[PDB]
Amino acid sequence: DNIQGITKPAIRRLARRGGVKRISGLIYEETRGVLKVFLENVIRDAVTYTEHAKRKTVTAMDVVYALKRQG
Amino acid sequence: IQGITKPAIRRLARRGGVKRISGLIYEETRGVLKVFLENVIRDAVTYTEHAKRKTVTAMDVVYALKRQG
Amino acid sequence: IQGITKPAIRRLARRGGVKRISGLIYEETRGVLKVFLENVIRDAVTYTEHAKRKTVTAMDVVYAL
Amino acid sequence: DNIQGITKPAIRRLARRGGVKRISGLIYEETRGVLKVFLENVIRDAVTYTEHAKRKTVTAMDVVYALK
Amino acid sequence: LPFSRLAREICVKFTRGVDFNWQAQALLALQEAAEAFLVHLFEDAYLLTLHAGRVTLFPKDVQLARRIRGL
Amino acid sequence: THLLIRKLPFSRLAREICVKFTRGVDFNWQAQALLALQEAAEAFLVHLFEDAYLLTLHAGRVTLFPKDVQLARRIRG
Amino acid sequence: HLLIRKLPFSRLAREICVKFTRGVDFNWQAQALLALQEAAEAFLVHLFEDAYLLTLHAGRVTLFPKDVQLARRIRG
Amino acid sequence: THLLIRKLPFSRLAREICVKFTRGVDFNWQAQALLALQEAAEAFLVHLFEDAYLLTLHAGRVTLFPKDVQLARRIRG
DNA sequence: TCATATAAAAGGCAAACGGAAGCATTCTCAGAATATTCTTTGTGATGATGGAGTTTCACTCACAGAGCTGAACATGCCTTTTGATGGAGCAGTTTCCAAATACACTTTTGGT
DNA sequence: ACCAAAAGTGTATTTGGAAACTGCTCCATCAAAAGGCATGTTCAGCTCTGTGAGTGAAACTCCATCATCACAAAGAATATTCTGAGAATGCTTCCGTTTGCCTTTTATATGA
Repeated sequence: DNIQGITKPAIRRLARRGGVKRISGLIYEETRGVLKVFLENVIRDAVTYTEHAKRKTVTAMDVVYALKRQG
Repeated sequence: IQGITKPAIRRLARRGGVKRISGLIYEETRGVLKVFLENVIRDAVTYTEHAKRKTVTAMDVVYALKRQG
Repeated sequence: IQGITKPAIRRLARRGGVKRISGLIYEETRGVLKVFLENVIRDAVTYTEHAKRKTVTAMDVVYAL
Repeated sequence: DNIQGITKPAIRRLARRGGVKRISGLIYEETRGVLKVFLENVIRDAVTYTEHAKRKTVTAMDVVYALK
Repeated sequence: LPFSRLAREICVKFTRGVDFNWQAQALLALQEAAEAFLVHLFEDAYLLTLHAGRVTLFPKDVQLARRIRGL
Repeated sequence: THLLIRKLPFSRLAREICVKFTRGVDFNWQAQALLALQEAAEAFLVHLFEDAYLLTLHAGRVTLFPKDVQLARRIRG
Repeated sequence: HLLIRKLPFSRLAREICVKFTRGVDFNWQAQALLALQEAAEAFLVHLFEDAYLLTLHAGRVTLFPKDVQLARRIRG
Repeated sequence: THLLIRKLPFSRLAREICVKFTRGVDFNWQAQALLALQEAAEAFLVHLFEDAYLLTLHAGRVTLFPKDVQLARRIRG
């Protein structure tokens, strides 16, 4: 599936950069869910800003403003 | 400013179905209106800033209202 | 016939922090549970017959609200 | 002597309002420390807001603005 | 209680087909959501009843607590 | 197409709020934006007052005490 | 209600204004003092409830300093 | 910094979520904006793990468990 | 910048009431040992998939000019504003009983 | 099969719904007055629309390298249980601080 694009070794590598040592097998699905929620929020706000600018394409300004709004 | 005076609020409630309005509600109405505007204006000005403009158009405020919920 | 029982209502209510419950509210609780279950099954059937799959339950039911 | 005003049973009752069941002895010092840091932050903001205006008399509006 | 079958007596009416097999986790999530809905509605209704001064609940009060919010 | 809160005080309140939050030059306000803002704010206040009135009707006493409006906001929120 | 005595809170506020070393700047109102009291108590109760939740997650029903320390650190 | 998750799968996920769960019609994405989004998501995840492992080590467990992540998310706003 | 008044703010006294000391109590948490589990580590395949070079065409974007429109100001007059007594409906307070809820024992029964 | 659990029937308790009273504060109206809003002018910069130049985003093919599954092992860490001991609590008694209630006191808004 598309959501499984974020592969398990990628999550493990990201966790290693985060400083954790041992990772439980249940955390993969939870991390995918958290990433899904965060992406949903950010994409929704960025798309709303892009519709405001009345463009079909999304630009780095839209995403950075969406990030600024998110909190 | 908070220039929204007593008869204005009383008439607003009167069209809102209220018959008798207490004297303690004017301050709370001013507060809730102030916070609601501080949210909507904030979002609308952020939107128009995103538009790389300086004036504000009804499209920006309607977008902000739609964003608020 | 009716799968909603008095202790079921009372345990959840006491979990909610209420103190006393009228006996006349059981019908209203049954009605609100009925409309809620109708809503969730309508969302579920919409999601199943709109998606290609039939046996599986769409977890997107959470995002309807 | 200044921080002695915050008395130990106040911490216990406040934790009880916070849903805490038991409270260890060492918590009192860090509770007073975090109270001090929160007080100094909020009162720094309040005093700079009161200095923004020319009078030195504070108001309830200044502190509630300082909260934000 | 196996109230699940009594719940499905109305969904099978709409589907006009064999009742689909629902996972145990699906029934658990449905029950948890129902409990959350009931507790939220009851707490909201009790808040306004105690505001009115009463101590017990009533059909009118829970009906109002439902109608005031979105339907 | 009707309003009942005066245009100038609302407009100056909106302008001062916009200047207050955004520490930039005065954002010019298009005269349609303020009118739509007044429409939305009036609708929101009317709905809040309507819900508060329902609380009083269920409690018997009609006078709109601030506990009523704050509780209506709490349920709405 | 308020869970601490008013006068010690007032005097600690006075001395924490004195540490600002801007001469005389103490001008306290009952409404301001009670509002700051409520705000401080609310912040403390939030911190305690979160720290107790975290230490219940830890595996102990009691509370320890390292609970509130890291709770404050995580909050900001 | 160098990105951790490969750019193509994140691109696929972002494009599909935008086109489906935002009712947008075949929106086009700018590679710079997409890279900014990938950076934001990576930073958010690494910061969340930095926070959660503090709880894990606090609970005396050298490993990591999902309950730690749920609790850290609950504490953080 | 001076009069000044005045209303907010600093200062003192008795009560009681919450805080402090100290001791008896317990019981939670830290420590140790262990069965168990489940995560890691390594590695072969491997093919599954992500990264790199090419295109085109739809689009964004920088600019330029025209219009208008929003900021600022002058004027009349009318919805606001105080105050004013009344007054008068209405919110808060107290009693009572009675239906309705909580509680206890038993028996069907149905959930596992 | 079988045992927990819900229903039925009383039974004692209780709180809420109505009645009566009281004070209290909010609607209404009048007067006025006066402060603020609606209307009308004038200017400028800002938005809008267009117009073309550049460019980069979806689509494509191909290769190489990272995921992945599968395996076994292994041992690190986790969940579990048992034990004690320091600390956290409870209770009591005394005492030191707080708080309402007056009693000065002076920093600031108002006028000039």
